[PDB]
Amino acid sequence: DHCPLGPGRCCRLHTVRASLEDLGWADWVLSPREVQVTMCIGACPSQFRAANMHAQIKTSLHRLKPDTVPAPCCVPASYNPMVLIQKTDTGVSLQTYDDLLAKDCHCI
Amino acid sequence: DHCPLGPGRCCRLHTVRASLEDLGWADWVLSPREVQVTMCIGACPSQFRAANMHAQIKTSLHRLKPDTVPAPCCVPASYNPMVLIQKTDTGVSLQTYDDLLAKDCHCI
Repeated sequence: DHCPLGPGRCCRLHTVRASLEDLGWADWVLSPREVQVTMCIGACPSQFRAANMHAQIKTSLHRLKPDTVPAPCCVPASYNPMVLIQKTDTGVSLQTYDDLLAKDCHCI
Repeated sequence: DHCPLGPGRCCRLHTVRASLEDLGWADWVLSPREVQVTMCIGACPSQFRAANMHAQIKTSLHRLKPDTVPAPCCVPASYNPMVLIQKTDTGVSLQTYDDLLAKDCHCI
């Protein structure tokens, strides 16, 4: 919360519409036909949603040695599960996947 | 495991020597005066140490829309504990941090 790069431009949840083809799942997934992928995107400037102590250090070191240490990664803090209906050789399977959709975002 | 961009060029553990000044810790941290900061640096190509399903989705979608969707990012999979001696009013504290020194790295 509060982005020094202007609203929306910092690490936050986005929804990107993807078809089975996009994912490379059209051979094994039957339903759903497309997925609203929740995903963490945006910049990670100083003190923005720092995940932990490591993330603060990363911020300070990147500011100081941009050549050696990269900016912190915008990444999921937690995930939502998803139900996939998949194809088997003789029928169908119903499977829950745990770490598929991003729930929450932080920087590291 | 095997980096498709050649030995050592993918997501792995790097060590960056840093001072308390570098870290912005001169006010509150007393010892040690220098930290061998282990962190996670490098590319995350397709199939390289993908942490979960979400990481695989990011790979797929990144090659379609690299403008819009980021590649998986190199982050700590776990940490090594670090002991810091800190100033308090009144005296000092000796404390262990579990979220400070990266132990190993994966792609998320």
